Amino acid sequence: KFLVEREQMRYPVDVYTGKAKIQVDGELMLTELGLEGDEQAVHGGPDRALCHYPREHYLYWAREFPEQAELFVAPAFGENLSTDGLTESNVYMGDIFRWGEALIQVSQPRSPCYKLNYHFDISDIAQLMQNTGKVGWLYSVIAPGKVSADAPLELVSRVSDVTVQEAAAIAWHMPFDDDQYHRLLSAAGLSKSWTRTMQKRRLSGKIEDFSRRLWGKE
Repeated sequence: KFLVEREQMRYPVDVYTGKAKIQVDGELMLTELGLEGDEQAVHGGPDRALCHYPREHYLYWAREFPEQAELFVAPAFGENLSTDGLTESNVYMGDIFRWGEALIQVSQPRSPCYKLNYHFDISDIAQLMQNTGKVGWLYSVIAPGKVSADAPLELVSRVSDVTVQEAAAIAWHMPFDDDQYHRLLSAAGLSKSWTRTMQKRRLSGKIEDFSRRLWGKE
């Protein structure tokens, strides 16, 4: 039921951009493709304009790899948005947030990639993120506008009943289930690339391979 829409959920947010990303302190324009100054000019660009990573996960990583605990600080995972209070289990697919003059929508769970394995110098960090579901999520930009580190993320519409955690699990943890794929394809706001993957699974009757993405040349 959608009574969360009326609780005025507000989440203070730290903003990072780059071409390691650097913290932005003032206001900046959020365009269709991303934050002005953030790695700008593989289709589906509009669906991955912004990357979010919960600071809660750094606690977990620092405790899993104490020897390199200094590395586990925002924005080590490449995120643009850093917060507390928002995780894969309470963020739903299609969630629409008002952010200053902008409108953003959750489009998919973030997909761990092997580049991460060389960035943290942890050979299997991409596998680890995917296995724990600690991946964060991306946003599509519904309405471009000025945003800032000062304006909080405000949840305004909840329009699906599939959380990021569920989408992540449906994609990478459970065995082939057509019904589950039909369910994920029904979630509002789904990125075109996730629609494609899930639709390809229904027609092929198989789960595509994850080896190259997670391990690159290995």
